[PDB]
Parts: sequence; C-alpha cells; structure tokens
Amino acid sequence: WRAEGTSAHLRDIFLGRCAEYRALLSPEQRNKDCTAIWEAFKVALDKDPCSVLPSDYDLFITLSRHSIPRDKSLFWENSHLLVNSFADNTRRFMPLSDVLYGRVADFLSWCRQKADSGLDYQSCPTSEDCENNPVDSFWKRASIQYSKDSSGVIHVMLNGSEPTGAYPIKGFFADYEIPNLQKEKITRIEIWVMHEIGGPNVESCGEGSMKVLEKRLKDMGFQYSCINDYRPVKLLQCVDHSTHPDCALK
Amino acid sequence: WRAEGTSAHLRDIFLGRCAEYRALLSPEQRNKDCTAIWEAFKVALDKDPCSVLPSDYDLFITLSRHSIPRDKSLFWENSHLLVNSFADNTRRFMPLSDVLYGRVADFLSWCRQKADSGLDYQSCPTSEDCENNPVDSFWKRASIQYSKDSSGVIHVMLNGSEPTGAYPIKGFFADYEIPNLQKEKITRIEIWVMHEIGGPNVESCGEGSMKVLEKRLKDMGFQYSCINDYRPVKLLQCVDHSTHPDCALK
Ligand SMILES: *[C@@H]1O[C@H](CO)[C@@H](O[C@@H]2O[C@H](CO)[C@@H](O)[C@H](O)[C@H]2NC(C)=O)[C@H](O)[C@H]1NC(C)=O
Ligand SMILES: *[C@@H]1O[C@H](CO)[C@@H](O[C@@H]2O[C@H](CO)[C@@H](O)[C@H](O)[C@H]2NC(C)=O)[C@H](O)[C@H]1NC(C)=O
Ligand SMILES: NC(=O)c1cccnc1
Ligand SMILES: NC(=O)c1cccnc1
Repeated sequence: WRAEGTSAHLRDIFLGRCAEYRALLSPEQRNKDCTAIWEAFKVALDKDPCSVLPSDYDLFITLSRHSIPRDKSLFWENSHLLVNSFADNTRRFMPLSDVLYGRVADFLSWCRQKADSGLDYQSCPTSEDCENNPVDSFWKRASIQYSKDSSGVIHVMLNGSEPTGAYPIKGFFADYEIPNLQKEKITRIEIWVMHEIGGPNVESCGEGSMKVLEKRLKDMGFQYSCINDYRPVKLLQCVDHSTHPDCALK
Repeated sequence: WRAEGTSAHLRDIFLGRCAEYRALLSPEQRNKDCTAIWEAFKVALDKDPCSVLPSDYDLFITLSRHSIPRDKSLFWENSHLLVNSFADNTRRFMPLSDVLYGRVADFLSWCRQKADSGLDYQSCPTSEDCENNPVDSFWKRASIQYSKDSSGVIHVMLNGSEPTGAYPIKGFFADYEIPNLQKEKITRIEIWVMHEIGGPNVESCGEGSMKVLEKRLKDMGFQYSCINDYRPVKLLQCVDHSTHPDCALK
C-alpha cells in the first residue's frame, strides 16, 4: 500500500477519545455508548480494505451523531493543526475533529489485511491505491454529516500560503461539504484566509482560487464574506513568532 | 467529602490518555504497558479514601517514569488551563500534565467509598476532609518525581491577577516542587507572572509574594529572573481578546 499503516492501539485510543468527549456533550446527548459506537465502527474494519463504502459507516454515524451549536461550525483546508488548536476542544469552535464521530478518528489510520482477517499495521491503501478504502469513505461519510448538521454562520479557514491555492477545487470542502450545506439553515458564509507569519502570501481574499470559491458560493445563493488573517487566529499563530514584526503589540 | 467524586469512565479515559501519550514518547522509551500502569495506579482505589500515601503510587511511577527534555519543564500555580493550552501537548513545553504519569490523571478525580469496595462517584475526600486522600497523595508523588527529573532552564508560570498573590507559600510548587529541584542540574529559574487581559494586576515581579519566592530561590543558590506577562503567553491570552487594546497589533 501507499498510505500510513493502521494506528497502534487503535481501539484503546478510539474508546478513550469517545470516553472523554462525552463530558463535552449536553446532558440530553451524553447517553452515547462508546463500545456500541466502536463495534459499529469496526464493521468497515472487517471488510476488504478496498471495498469500504461511506454508507458502511451509516450505523456508526447513527449511534454517535449529535447536534452542533449554531454559528460554531468550522470547515477548513490545509490547516488541520491550526484548526484543532484554535477551536480548543469545542471551546471556541466545533470543527469536524471536535464532533464525536470526528474526534474518535482524528489523525488516526486503519484498514484490514489485504488477504488476512487482521489489521494491516504495515500500510493502508491511499486514494490512488483504490478509491473505496476505509479512511476515505469514513471522512466522506463524516464530512457529509457534519455539513448537513451545520447551521447559522458557516466559517471556513483556508491556507493562503498554500503553493497551489487557498481553495482546493477538489478537496473535502469542495467535493463533499459545500454540496451538502443546508441553505435554509445557513445565514451566511465567512472565509478566513490565513497566511503564514512572514510566510508566502500566495493568495488573499478575492484573488485566484478565492475568486472561484466566491463565485461558486454566490452562484449557489449564499451570503459570502472573506477576511484576511482573521485576528483571533493571527494572534494564535503569533504565539510562535512573538519576536517577528507581524506579531508586535502596541 | 468536600470534593468531586470519581470521574465517570475513569479507566477508559486513563487507558485512552496513556495510549495516545505513547506516541509522543521517544522510541527507546515508547515501550510502556498502559494496563500495568493502570493496575499500579488502581492499587490506591482499593484502599481507604483517607489512608493513601504518596508512596502507594511508587510502583505506578516506576512503570510510567520517562525522561523529560532539558529546558522543557514548566512548573505553575493558578493557571492550569493556560499552562496546558500554551504547552500544546509537549510541543512548546512539557508540564507535569504533559508527562505520562501526569497526563493519565490530568483533571480527573478518584477515590473509593469509605465502607464499600466500589468507587465513590458521589464525592471524594478533599484536602481538609483528611490529608491522605487518593488525589492529593497522587499529585504529591507525581510532583516530586517531576521536580526530580527536571534539568536545564526551569520555567514557572504564575498568575499576577490572583487575589492572594502570585506565589502561594503553601502549594505544590512551594511544598513539593521547589524542595526537590536537583540544583546541580538546573542552570536557572525563570518566572512568568501573567496578568489577565485588562484583568486585575494584583502583583507583578518583585512585589508582594514574589519577593518571598525570589528570596527563597536565591537563598537556595539558584539563578533567578522574572518576566511580567511573557510575550508568547500574552499573545495566547490575546487570542480571546483580539479587540482589546492590550492585544492590539501594529
Ligand atoms: C499553510 O500552508 C503552508 C504551505 O503549504 C504550510 O507550510 C509547510 O508546512 C510544512 C509542515 O510544517 C513544512 O514541511 C513546509 O516546509 C511548509 N512550507 C513552507 C513554504 O513553509 C503551513 O504549515 C500551512 N499552515 C497550516 C496552519 O496548515
Ligand atoms: C488568574 O487568576 C484569576 C483570579 O482568580 C482568574 O480569574 C478568575 O477566574 C475564576 C474562574 O476560574 C472566576 O470565577 C473569577 O471571576 C475570575 N476573576 C478575575 C478577576 O478574573 C484567572 O482565570 C486566572 N488565570 C489563569 C490562567 O488561571
Ligand atoms: N480531522 C478532520 O477534522 C477532517 C479529516 C478529513 C477530512 N475532513 C476533516
Ligand atoms: N493537575 C496538574 O497538572 C498538577 C497538580 C498538582 C501539581 N502540579 C500539576
């Protein structure tokens, strides 16, 4: 295979993450059964590593699905860590990685042996290796869910120091989330184009790809707006470049 | 008992944290047994909620003890969340809550029911209820170990907006950490007295309790220094007060 092998102590981690996340859920929704969630998640783990479909994770999403505060969703591209860091375990925001079905699988990897019945710790199929692998189908399922369940003001943090462009016209946000946003429940969409401190300003609002994304969102009938280096997040990046001039306080 | 009962799903959480922490450990140190560790830790959950000594966690420490990067230790008082936050899971610094024996219990509570054998999810003997309770003893033990395995530059984060002064003469830093710092392997001690954004500036370097701390550290032969609102951390605080003037950029 060409992707990272299945995560060590996957079950241990999974159940643990799920365990801690409960305290975060509202009482009415605290009732989650992690072992049931794990048992359901495993259904895809038993199948051929190149024959897993998003729909396989339907049961898993059923037992772990839960509400997302209006105005607290945070979609993103090329900024996984920064997103996790800023959101702060649902405190500031609630990105997919901060929703039960996302938290449990964040940064992890998994797949069954190509021929054997165990877990392949050597390597898992990437997108190229074959489309229907467990990790991709999972995130396709989870992201679709996350999008349908979002509401209010939708925020999107993009990387403007990304060589190839801020908005990947072919990533999860573009292919699986935007097509699944519920217009009736969304008031407007806000984009945060974050540039690296000092880093290359490859693209800012309304430039290049950001023009495509903007045109598409508007064509769809959404209310659009874009911000460059949204201050709160700029400050966070600054935590690691305090001496740099872009991070100097008055 | 004047303290919160044992955390729900204590074992799952303990085991989950441990599992994920291994990934951060160095290769020739990554070989840890989370179940054995939990088993050792649990020895205290089989005792009288008021008859647990730091020694009882000895074996637990033996099975979890691991080296701490030089210059990476970060002691603190009155700023638990900010410390954890700024430390970023061993990325920026490595506080006791980011050491395996400290991570597995960070923010969790526990203690067995006085009479019965089961855990008490109702309450737990707080320091005043009786000194030798499960939680306190655990930390006394974890603290001493942490102080002992520290070397290089010692950073300490204190809270200058604290109503009682930045340095508590009776606290873990005071009663268990400072007393166990191996002087021979410490270059110097640096203090960060952080003030709330706009918040009350009760004390700053060289004032109030800070004079008491500074004297002891020096008298002890350490090389002392103090910084009001260390910039990196100030910027982190600023993340939640971007519009405030103390957080204004240029
Ligand atoms: C935003 O995009 C840039 C460019 O892709 C990312 O920078 C790269 O980060 C990796 C990991 O640290 C480095 O190996 C590369 O050398 C970086 N490239 C450059 C030109 O510096 C950056 O990490 C992204 N920011 C976020 C928050 O994801
Ligand atoms: C620094 O100390 C202050 C003083 O307690 C903390 O602020 C208080 O926080 C508590 C809750 O943790 C509130 O009930 C009080 O109203 C706050 N008082 C003030 C004056 O702000 C502050 O959170 C501490 N900072 C850190 C990082 O621990
Ligand atoms: N970890 C995440 O939040 C995530 C991963 C893959 C696709 N979309 C979101
Ligand atoms: N919980 C903690 O991280 C902690 C408790 C007591 C002393 N030092 C650190």
